[PDB]
Amino acid sequence: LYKMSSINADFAFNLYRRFTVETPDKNIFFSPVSISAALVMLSFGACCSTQTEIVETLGFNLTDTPMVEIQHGFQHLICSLNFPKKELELQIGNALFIGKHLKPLAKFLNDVKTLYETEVFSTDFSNISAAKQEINSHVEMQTKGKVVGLIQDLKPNTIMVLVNYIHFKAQWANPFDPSKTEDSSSFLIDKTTTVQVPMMHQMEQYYHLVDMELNCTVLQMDYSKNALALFVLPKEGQMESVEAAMSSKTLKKWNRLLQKGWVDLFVPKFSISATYDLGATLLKMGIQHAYSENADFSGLTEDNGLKLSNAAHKAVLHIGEKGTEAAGAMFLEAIPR
Amino acid sequence: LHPIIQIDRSFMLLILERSTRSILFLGKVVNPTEA
Ligand SMILES: Cc1cccc(Nc2ccccc2C(=O)O)c1C
Repeated sequence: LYKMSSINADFAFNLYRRFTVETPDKNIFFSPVSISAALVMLSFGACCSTQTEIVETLGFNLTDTPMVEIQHGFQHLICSLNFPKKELELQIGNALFIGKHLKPLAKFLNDVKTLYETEVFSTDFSNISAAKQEINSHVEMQTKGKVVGLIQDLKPNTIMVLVNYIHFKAQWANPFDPSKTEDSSSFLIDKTTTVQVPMMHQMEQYYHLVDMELNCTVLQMDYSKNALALFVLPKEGQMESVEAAMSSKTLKKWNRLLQKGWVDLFVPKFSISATYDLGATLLKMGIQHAYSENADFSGLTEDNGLKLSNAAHKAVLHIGEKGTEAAGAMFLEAIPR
Repeated sequence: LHPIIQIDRSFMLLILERSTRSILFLGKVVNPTEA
């Protein structure tokens, strides 16, 4: 699994860098696993160059890891993330909304249902507005209310929508005491400008380090089971050079170097959210044939009647004294080929 | 004698699941009160 999750991490970071070019000096927040899961699922029904491009854009090399190993790895990944863990809520699922008149291969349907937990819905896309609400409501429900209004616009000729959703809720191993939270503390948003945020404060032992190559502080806060948060705080003006270095190799290094010790720690209490139109981004990164009129999804429908048209992601984060709640959803839209 | 860590300017955040080594969420907080 780890060689997969290492490739998935480098995809995360490469995509993160594309975002710092598209929306620079702005909040970024996404679920790399949601985006990867959705695209891998889209690849399950693709063939030939259409399938190849998707998984290569995801960062896999078909010599090192053949298509079947990739498919089997992602099935074991989703299954593992969903396995019941005490004191941690984590669920990642997906749903395929299929046009009433499409001819889906009952092979592909039975296999996504049994192997990726996929929920399948016959959708009347001739009521494009009602369909949009149904999907949005399904995603809202499955992200425990946190991801509202995923799909803003849905093309009139949509005949399939694939959604992936992730919800995460967990308690800090060491929760903050709200009576020690400072109501109004300064946070630097640029050289000369501050905003006011609640600043949580605790004195405890944490795994942390100062990366002496990259000139940033890394702080790890564990959740009470099976999960952690890493905070990466560059020295002033060093954020670009930390961003350029982020990689699976860097994460492996920090995993080795992180040491537990006492820290006087101040962390902001806050919420953010971000949305991404991913259509063009994915084309650039190498997913080309999936959008063309010669798209090959012969594994999906009898008549290979569709092509990808649009893709979008929405993610939200809340951090407070008790822990973290985060959610995300990925949206892939198909129209007639 | 203890180091002070103050998350009081722009930072990157990662949320990782341990057993699979998955990055569940990835981001940068430039302005935590934005929008
Ligand atoms: C490369 C990689 C990708 C995803 C998760 C992990 N795990 C960590 C990385 C850095 C710090 C801590 C961890 C951990 O899970 O303990 C790694 C090493």
